[PDB]
Amino acid sequence: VLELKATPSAPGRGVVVESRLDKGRGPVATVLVQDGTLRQGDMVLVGINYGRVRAM
Amino acid sequence: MVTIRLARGGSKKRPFYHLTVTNSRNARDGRFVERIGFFNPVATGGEVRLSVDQERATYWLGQGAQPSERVAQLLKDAAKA
Amino acid sequence: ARYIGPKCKLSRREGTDLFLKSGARALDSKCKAENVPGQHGQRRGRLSDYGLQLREKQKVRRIYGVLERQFRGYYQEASRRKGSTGENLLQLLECRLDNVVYRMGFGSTRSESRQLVSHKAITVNGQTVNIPSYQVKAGDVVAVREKSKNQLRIAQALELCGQRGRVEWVEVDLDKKAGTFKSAPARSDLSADINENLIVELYSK
RNA sequence: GAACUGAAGAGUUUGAUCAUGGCUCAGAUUGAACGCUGGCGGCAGGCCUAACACAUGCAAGUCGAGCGGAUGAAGGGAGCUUGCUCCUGGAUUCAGCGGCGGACGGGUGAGUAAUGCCUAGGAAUCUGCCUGGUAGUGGGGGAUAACGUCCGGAAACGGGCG
RNA sequence: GGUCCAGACUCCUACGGGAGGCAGCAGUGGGGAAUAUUGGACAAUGGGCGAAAGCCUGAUCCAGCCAUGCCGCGUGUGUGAAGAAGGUCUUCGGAUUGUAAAGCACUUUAAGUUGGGAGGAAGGGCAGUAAGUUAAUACCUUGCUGUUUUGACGUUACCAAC
Ligand SMILES: [Mg+2]
Ligand SMILES: [Mg+2]
Ligand SMILES: [Mg+2]
Ligand SMILES: [Mg+2]
Ligand SMILES: [Mg+2]
Ligand SMILES: [Mg+2]
Ligand SMILES: [Mg+2]
Ligand SMILES: [Mg+2]
Ligand SMILES: [Mg+2]
Ligand SMILES: [Mg+2]
Ligand SMILES: [Mg+2]
Ligand SMILES: [Mg+2]
Ligand SMILES: [Mg+2]
Ligand SMILES: [Mg+2]
Ligand SMILES: [Mg+2]
Ligand SMILES: [Mg+2]
Ligand SMILES: [Mg+2]
Ligand SMILES: [Mg+2]
Ligand SMILES: [Mg+2]
Ligand SMILES: [Mg+2]
Repeated sequence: VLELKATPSAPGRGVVVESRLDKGRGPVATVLVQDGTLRQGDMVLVGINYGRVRAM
Repeated sequence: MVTIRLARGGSKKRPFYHLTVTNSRNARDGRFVERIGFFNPVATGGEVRLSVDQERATYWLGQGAQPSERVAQLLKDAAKA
Repeated sequence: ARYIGPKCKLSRREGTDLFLKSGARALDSKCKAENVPGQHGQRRGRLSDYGLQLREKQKVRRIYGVLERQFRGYYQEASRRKGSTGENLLQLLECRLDNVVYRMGFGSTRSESRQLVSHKAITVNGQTVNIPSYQVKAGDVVAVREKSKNQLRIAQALELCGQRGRVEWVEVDLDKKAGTFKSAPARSDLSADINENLIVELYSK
């Protein structure tokens, strides 16, 4: 299949593997990055929730 | 101690200063003892850049009040004119 | 905001001239200005005292083209000032920059003078002003920017202001389009049909 | 020269009327919320409820010109030989003792009906650093942290001797 | 944002044994109709220490979000009667939407792109000179002179061109 990932310098794009609510740090989303690179302090749009990543 | 410093008023990016005699352990814009003039960093037009009471300033300096660095420079400039 | 739309239904509803077109051709031969706008135009419908006061205020506002909140501010300032708020309101309305540019013949109407002022083509004391609310003081010199002195709009506006009546409180220097504001025009310098007593009565309730 | 200048009523009880009397409405304001809609800028404001419980970062340190100690540059060189060793010197950095600061700045309104707050008074007090005067800083003593040493503890760290 | 004791509640643990206090700034859960960013810098004004460079500062100065409020400005301007086409009403004559639209001709504020461009900055290091202090052209303090060096906001306010 040659497993070509396109550039790792593209804006991040991935899918949610699971999600939960933590009483100390709010909604936590376990996401599998598909292509691009995800960096801390980045505006993320997932489903209907949006926001930017305080932590990763 | 008792100091003479600048209390900041005015608005965003437009500062105005009151030359105030305060106990040192007070808020910058809190309670004071006496105001002895003002300083205008922008001025222009009919506005004056700085004005001080010579009498009150000398009286308070004679009573052991320590002016700040800006107050020292501005007061010596006012005494120059 | 600004009222943008048919600028002649206002004259028909108010029932007076209420200058909003350039006045070039006429008013009667454009709209049959004898009926209120809409389907029920032929009905007369004598109205009540509150209606008369409301119509007077609306007529003044639509003459000078200002909205309700700014007009309330003008009323509050006129009440604050000394000497008979009734004509204080007119003194204050007659000093706006767009109105002054209109009176000097630079624009055909108030909307076109607003167009000129807002688009940075007018200097008051040798420096650019583009706020159509700037209260010009006695002795200012309204002029036209040199890069904006060749617009035709000013040419037609001047040649048509040449015949509408002598304002006799601003001196226009026609050759190079420079003016002068001698003073605010007193109540006797304006038309004696506006009943500002109705406006003061309406707001004092 | 100024510091003001100021006061509207209406609907509804009856076949109709006057009075009494309630209800309702027309105004101005919010630390506002909701519904529909939404271009820009300037200046402000933003847990009013649970003084409910809190993951994670930061919010109070500084002084080597008070004091031992250990870290030990560049260099002058000395030897052997390309680089090392040695010495003198030594610049920088601080774990510890010690001096100040930490009682300020920042948050909240639970308690409090009067040891609180506001206004006007007074008499019996203290007050680092700050200002101006007055008189001085002469000479000894015993310690102790750091450190070395000996055990226990998963660690946190603790204990005895010099 | 110190100590000791007791208590309620969470947690660690190697089961021997300890730790904690966001009504500081961000942030989370919960309650609620409802109230925001794990942002940047100590450049400015202040505060602590220092002798002085200087270090620290979620005070502060600023940025982010939200029509929450106040204020200001835009969404074009003039001419234009076949009184167009469509809609609506009609006494079927017509009226009205309406100079409104189209057509014709003008303007480019705000927003977009490009290029210029202040003010917030006082000071600090070095070098020289002159006065005062002594006992002294020393050290040091103070005037002045020359050189060098400082801005988070920030792609600043503002200005010019398409
Ligand atoms: Mg508005
Ligand atoms: Mg009845
Ligand atoms: Mg609260
Ligand atoms: Mg140290
Ligand atoms: Mg306080
Ligand atoms: Mg309370
Ligand atoms: Mg009680
Ligand atoms: Mg705390
Ligand atoms: Mg908080
Ligand atoms: Mg609590
Ligand atoms: Mg809830
Ligand atoms: Mg809300
Ligand atoms: Mg600072
Ligand atoms: Mg140091
Ligand atoms: Mg820190
Ligand atoms: Mg910070
Ligand atoms: Mg806004
Ligand atoms: Mg809303
Ligand atoms: Mg038709
Ligand atoms: Mg500058």
